Amino acid sequence: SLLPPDNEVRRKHETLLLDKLYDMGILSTKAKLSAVEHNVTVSAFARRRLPVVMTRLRMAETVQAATKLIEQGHVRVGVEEVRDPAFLVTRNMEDFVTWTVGSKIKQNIMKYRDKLDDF
Amino acid sequence: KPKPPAPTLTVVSDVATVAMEDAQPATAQGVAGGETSMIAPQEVYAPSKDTAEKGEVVTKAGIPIAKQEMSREEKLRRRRREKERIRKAVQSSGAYKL
Amino acid sequence: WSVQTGQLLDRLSGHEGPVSSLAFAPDGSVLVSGSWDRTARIWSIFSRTQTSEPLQLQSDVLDVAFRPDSKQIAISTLDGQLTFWSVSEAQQVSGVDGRRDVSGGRRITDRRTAANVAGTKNFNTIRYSMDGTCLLAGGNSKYICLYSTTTMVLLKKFTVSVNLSLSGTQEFLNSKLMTEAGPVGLLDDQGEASDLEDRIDRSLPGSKRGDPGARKKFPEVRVSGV
Amino acid sequence: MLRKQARQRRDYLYRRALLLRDAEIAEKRAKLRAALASGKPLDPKIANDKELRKDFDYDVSRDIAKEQGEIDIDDEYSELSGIVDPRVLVTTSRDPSSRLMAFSKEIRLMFPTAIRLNRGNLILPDLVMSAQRERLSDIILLHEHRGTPTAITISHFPHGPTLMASLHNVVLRADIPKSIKGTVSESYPHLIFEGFRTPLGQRVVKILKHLFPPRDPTNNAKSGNRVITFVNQDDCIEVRHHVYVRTNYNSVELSEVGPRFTMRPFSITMGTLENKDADVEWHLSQYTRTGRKKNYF
RNA sequence: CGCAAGGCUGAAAAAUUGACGGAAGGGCACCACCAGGGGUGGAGCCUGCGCGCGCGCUACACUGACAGAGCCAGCGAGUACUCCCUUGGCCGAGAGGCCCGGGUAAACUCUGUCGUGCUGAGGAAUCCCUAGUAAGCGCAAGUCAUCAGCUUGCGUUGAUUACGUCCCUGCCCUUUGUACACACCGCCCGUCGCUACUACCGAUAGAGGAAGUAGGUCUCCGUAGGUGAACCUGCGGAG
RNA sequence: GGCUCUGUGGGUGCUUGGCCGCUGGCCAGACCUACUUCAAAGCCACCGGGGGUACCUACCGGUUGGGGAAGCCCUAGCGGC
Repeated sequence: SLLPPDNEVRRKHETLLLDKLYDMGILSTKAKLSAVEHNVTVSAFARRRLPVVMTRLRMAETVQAATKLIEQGHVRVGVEEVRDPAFLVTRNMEDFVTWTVGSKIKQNIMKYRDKLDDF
Repeated sequence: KPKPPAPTLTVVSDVATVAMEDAQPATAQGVAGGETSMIAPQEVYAPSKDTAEKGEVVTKAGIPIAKQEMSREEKLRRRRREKERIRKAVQSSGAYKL
Repeated sequence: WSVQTGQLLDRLSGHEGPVSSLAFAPDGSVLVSGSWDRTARIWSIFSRTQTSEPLQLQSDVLDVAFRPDSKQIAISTLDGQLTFWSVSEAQQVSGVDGRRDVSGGRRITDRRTAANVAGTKNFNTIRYSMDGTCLLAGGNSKYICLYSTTTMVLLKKFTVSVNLSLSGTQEFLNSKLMTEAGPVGLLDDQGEASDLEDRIDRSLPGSKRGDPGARKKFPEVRVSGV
Repeated sequence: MLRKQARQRRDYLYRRALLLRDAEIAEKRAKLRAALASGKPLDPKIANDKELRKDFDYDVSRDIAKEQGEIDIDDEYSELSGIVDPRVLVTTSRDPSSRLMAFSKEIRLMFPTAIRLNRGNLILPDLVMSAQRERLSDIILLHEHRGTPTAITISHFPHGPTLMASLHNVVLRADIPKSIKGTVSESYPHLIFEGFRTPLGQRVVKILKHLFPPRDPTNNAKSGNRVITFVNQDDCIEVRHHVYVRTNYNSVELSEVGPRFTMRPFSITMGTLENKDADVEWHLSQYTRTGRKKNYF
């Protein structure tokens, strides 16, 4: 902000900062620097954490149950199992968080949907 | 997403590759390795129009040929090839009547 | 891309997920991609027709390797199984279910038994021998397996480290190291340091892949390449 | 992959709604910047908003960049505008006729980078699935009445808009003999658009000119020998496809090489071909009182 | 309200960057070759386009007819849907309502009965087509444009033959650029324009016509001066 | 006879003693309080962002009144600069 408004490096680093924060999912728009004024927030980081983002994705029911499930280790993010309940899930890894391989929670979901393939 | 690619230039010298190697009692290369001068002959000397002589031209082959010894037909053909690259990129009554 | 040109030749496509392992055939005719759409692709690029034959698998593909005499390929999935396919007639000719053979675990910060830890039961990387007769397979686990590609048996298993300062090197941790505040190799003991640069914790919360802070107390055992 | 398409479409719709609210605020912020430079007195409701001034000090620069045109608007085409060659497949309805298949071939040859696909027994969600699985930019569906085509459906992918239009006055390439016609040249065509002035007209101009690969801008004003013309009167966009030689610096000889349409659009939906429940952006309002008087585009 | 709003007039250039090619070498293409498949075109019906033309639809027999047995889908639910019009009679003061007459598949599989019998699969051309593709089959819907003379979905059964090459027909592009190592290549060719200069030709210093070229440190001593013991500078000698 | 729950011991890393004022002693302890020449070298030392600064504190530069380490000189003193 304190740079002059027609500055090239100001414009380039505004677009870089907004694109970085929108790719990490903290901001919901990438067209205002007042988003980084009063919308970037430790609560925005803490809701980009893993048990809250799988509460939102409805992998669990509540953030307490989600922290219990990812402490017991049913949740992988991508291809690697995640035991840390503070792993910050970015906007393009929210498409890859899912259950682990031999999960009893996955067997519970398939047994509910009556698609329990035992092979 | 990493970063936009911004141009960065690196100045290499004419020292051998055992000056880029790490510090150790002896080199890992043999005796043949260690004379490779880290810049190619194209960077030691490349014949071009900016480093040619005054009377001469250099061709696309890297050979000095002079404008005086060049014939008219080859001058016309070199002009045509350079032009092809450029294309790729009240009076008096007596004065009226007589 | 092309090496002698420098610019981008193509973006091949047909994968419904991120592509995890690539392998060009050692004669030079076939690219094979393997991706988390539970699929692999025999890409033929260098012919006049550019074609893609899919190999449908059971889980996410983790590794792809060729035989040196290029008629065979081994692809290692996320179930923990290796499948040996043929590249000429794209049929699976062989297979190893290798979860038990690589499952050696129980890190600190792991509330499962080492037999129930999923995640250290797969082969992240596989390489044929230079003979072409034995795979070697290693994942995020203590064991390296050395399989035979014809007789399909495990010839020899190795242990990478005896080092107990690493985290996942014994599958049965002892109950002497479990206090009433968690394990004894888990309490933050930075505050009992004489030097300030050792006492300062410049670590980021939830950073699995590297941070310059890097507490790195009791790192895991994983074979990331063979 | 499918979770990524759904997530990116939802993020796009949320960003568009936030852009609506931010435009409602930024119409007020552009009065404060113009009054600061010119000194004309402004409204008290604008000059006495502390949040507006406090955030204006950070958000000057994007308004200046939009005034200079240095940035581009959040759009489904602005992500890959002149970077990728848009690949596009043309398909028929389910059981095509021979003249519909030859017409599908003709409007495939209209685009230099298009491909044609045989429908046969191909369910339409799996058609959309295969398009997103092979990263196609556009699909175009054709509908015939009885050997004469009556509808196009131009759908942009991954989640872009459909334009459904009905065709009239179709004169096929496959009616004239091979002695008079010939193999159409496949060079990158120039495009001209005539009569689009509303923002809806610029919308249909965008979703029609992002079907063609981008022209090399070094010497495009004189090179290239093939033009495609979209000109609308009474909101029925009429399209010709010519090939030309410049027989002098003052004159040009045209030669009609492709099919002639006068397509009329009747539906522009912000959502792909599978979504029948996508939110429409415009539709041809027949059976209203002044829907025949009012001209859109 | 003021300007715009006064007719040497009477319809059908730029260029040191430009105009057009040729030869060689690449890339691609069911508008190309190659191997096959399928339409249309023969008879009848009809939308449409301008009597003609195609696009659909139907009939045309070994892939047969009759009678049985068994066994398979998917999309589809707005108190909403109905094929006519009539001979009679009922109850109808009258308008109507009644009654009785007349005009969740196809396919497939198995088992038997009969046996080619106006009971004949489309010429020249021309077009299209390479995997759940060609082709057969039914079921459903009718979505502000188009479509009942049909349209669009949806399932079912599911092949032959290419998947190579630029030889033919073409299309695009290289011969300038856009990156550097290895490695390889090695001044593509023609007809004119334009510009600069040079001289020529001939009518009245001049507009045209025609052409060509582009090497004494340290220490000491003897001196002479300086600000004097000393100390400094300069010189001449020895170590 | 069975399930469940609980307790103790061993194991879950390669085997060199219990304690102390530890080259020696003690496990029944013993003796109790001495001995002393000359305080100290400096630096660093993690509070989220923008902003206010009356008062307190930190740093820098000064002002009055006292204080005199040390440096310099000599008429030698209770000295002088």
